[PDB]
Parts: sequence; C-alpha cells; structure tokens
Amino acid sequence: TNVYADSFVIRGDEVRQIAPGQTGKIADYNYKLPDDFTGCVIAWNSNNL
Amino acid sequence: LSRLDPPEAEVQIDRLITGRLQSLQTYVTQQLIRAAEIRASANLAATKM
Amino acid sequence: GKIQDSLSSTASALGKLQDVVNQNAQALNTLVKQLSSNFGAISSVLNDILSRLDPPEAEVQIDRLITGRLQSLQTYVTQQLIRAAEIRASANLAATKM
Amino acid sequence: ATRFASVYAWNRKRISNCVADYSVLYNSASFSTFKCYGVSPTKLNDLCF
Ligand SMILES: CCCCC/C=C/C/C=C/CCCCCCCC(=O)O
Repeated sequence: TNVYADSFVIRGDEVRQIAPGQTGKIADYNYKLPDDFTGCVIAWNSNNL
Repeated sequence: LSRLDPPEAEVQIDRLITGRLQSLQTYVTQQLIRAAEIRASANLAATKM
Repeated sequence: GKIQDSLSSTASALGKLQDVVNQNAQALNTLVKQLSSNFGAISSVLNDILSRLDPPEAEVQIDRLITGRLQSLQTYVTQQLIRAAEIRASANLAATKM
Repeated sequence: ATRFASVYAWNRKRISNCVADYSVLYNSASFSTFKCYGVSPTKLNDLCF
C-alpha cells in the first residue's frame, strides 16, 4: 500500500549512496532514504540512452 | 549513540536493555526469596513474643 | 449470631482468600499480555515475520521471540513456585491449628 | 598524489592537528567504493579521531 516510485538519474559511482545510512553528495544534498526505509531500490546502466 | 546511526545503534542498545533486565530480574528474585526467609523469622519472633 | 451477621455485612475479612485467587488470575493474564512484546524482533506476531521474511531471515526474528517467550514463562514459574512455598507454610500452620 | 605506492610496499601517512572536512572532496573526487567499519558514516562529522 501507499506505493510510490521515486525516479532519477545519477552517476554510476553514486549508486551506492542511495541506500539508507549513507553519506556523500547525493545522500546528503539530493536524495535521502530514511533509516527505517521499508521498500526496494532498483537501478540500471543506461549508457546508451 | 555517538558512534552509530539509529538502526545500528538499536541493535547494540537492545542487547544492553535485555541484559539490564536480566540483572534486575535476578535482583528481584533474590530479594523475594530472602523476603520469604525473613518472614519465617518474623513469624517465629512473633510467636516467641 | 454476631459472627454470622458480621460475615454477611463485611466481606473484607476474607480478603486473604480473595487475594490468593486474584494473584493467580493476574499472573495468567500477565502472560497473555506479555505476548505483545517484540523482544528485539521486528514484530511480536509470528505471522508478520513469516509472511514478509524468507526462512533464514525469519529465523533470526523468530529466535528473538522464542527466547523472549521463554523468559516470560520462566518468570511465571518462578513466581508461582515462590508463592507455593508461602501457601504451603500457611497450610502447615492451618493443619497445626486444626 | 602524483604517485602511489605499490601494494608491495604501501605507504603510511600520519595525520594530525587538522579539520576533517571531507565535503571538500565533493567538488571533484569520485569513489566507487566506500565503507566504514568502526563508525556509521553519518557520524563522521560529530566526532574527533
Ligand atoms: C585524510 C582526511 C582526514 C582523516 C580522518 C578521517 C576522516 C573521515 C572522512 C573520510 C572521507 C569520507 C569521504 C566519503 C566519499 C564522498 C564522495 C562523494 O560524495 O562524492
């Protein structure tokens, strides 16, 4: 329930910052997940799009 | 709490909370058994009085 | 005759017997209430754990609840056992007075 | 650094008397790997080392 899909483009070395508890320019200034996040994170390499 | 974020700190704290209750339960049980013994002494003392 | 009327009017004298009954009832109700505790688990309900987690993850959460549930039962047994020692002492005195 | 030591004979630099303001790296460094073991990374800014 209450299902939402957040969506964005980041640099490949920044994929690791999406997970909760991380720091870095994305985790701190652009997009942050809560400590108790209950969803799923999925990502892929769109280097031809 | 200073070194860990909430979700990690929670594990460490829960270990300490369980342990602290274990110490308190041990204490209460020992006081309760001793109370039974002091009561027996008090009953005898009342009888002798 | 005075005793008869006294007992009919005021029941407080019998509080000692009422207390034995109430204490055992409370101990059992306490065990039911303590089932709601998480004990470090995600949820106190086994069904929530089993529905959302696969076996190897569920096992961690379940083991936390199992240990916690035994802790509640051991506490109960110890309290009943100590109370049993006290009721026995009363019974021995009662037998002596008889 | 212009040059790094080989793993064969790795270097060990001592750091002292400074402010660990790692936000200075955000303008141009990129790290594919980053992991903290003794501290949650979100606590790095509230601590002395
Ligand atoms: C050499 C510095 C002083 C040593 C003392 C300890 C400092 C703790 C800081 C470590 C550096 C963290 C950088 C994290 C990566 C950010 C990259 C980005 O977001 O793009």
